[PDB]
Amino acid sequence: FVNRGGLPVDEATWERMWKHVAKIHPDGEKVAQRIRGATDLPKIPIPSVPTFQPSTPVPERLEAVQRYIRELQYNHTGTQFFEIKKSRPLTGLMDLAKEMTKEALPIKALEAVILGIYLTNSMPTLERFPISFKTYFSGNYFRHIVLGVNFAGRYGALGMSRREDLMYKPPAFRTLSELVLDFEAAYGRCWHVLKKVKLGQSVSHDPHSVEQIEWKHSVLDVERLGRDDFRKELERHARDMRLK
Amino acid sequence: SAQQELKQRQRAEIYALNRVMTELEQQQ
Repeated sequence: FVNRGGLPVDEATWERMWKHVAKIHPDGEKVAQRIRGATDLPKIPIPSVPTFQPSTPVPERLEAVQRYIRELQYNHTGTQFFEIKKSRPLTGLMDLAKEMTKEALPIKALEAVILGIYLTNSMPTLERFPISFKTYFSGNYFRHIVLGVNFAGRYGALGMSRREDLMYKPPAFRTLSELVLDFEAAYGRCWHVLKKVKLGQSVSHDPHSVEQIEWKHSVLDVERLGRDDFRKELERHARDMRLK
Repeated sequence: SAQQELKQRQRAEIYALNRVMTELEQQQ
């Protein structure tokens, strides 16, 4: 379920969220009874958007950006509070990123990618590009996405995930293949087969850009490629970005 | 503001809910 009428959440989207909780949680109705209209709920602090001294190295800034993203918390409610239309102009998506920082609600992988671009537009020596995954577990397909980053010729990632090892990577990987193979290993450890990796182009640092994000500049079928060709195609995508 | 009070009330219920559902998903 996706909130499609912005904030505050309209009456219909709100009931739907609480209907969904009623079916998913064993005590679903008791959860709604305890929370809905409760006058003794914790006040959640609005997390502070991190701002950076020009003396702070980019890797340290990325740590603060990831901490901010984590502080919003992974959205387990079953209702996404922000609609992300992936084909929208960057300027529209960065308007959404700003509203995410002002309203400060839980988020999932795609929202974290938009936030990551927004909070690193101040870092022109950092290149940002989305990396999407399609995985298989127990007869079902799963989709995930992170923000690949490149600083000083080394690859890292920002993002939001259920699992610690499927989001943040410090920019220490010497090649793009070493970064993506670390994700593939993490998936292998939680018994997922990696089927496809989709790699985007460098995103503009201009938050008023009318350009779209290119999400699928490279689509790599891991199984059809095999080990060697998969590394070659990842390295080819790394060169394409460095030269453009 | 009525709209602000509404977002504050909703935000507090969203995080109380998110804690409960995080604890649920934590015990698959």
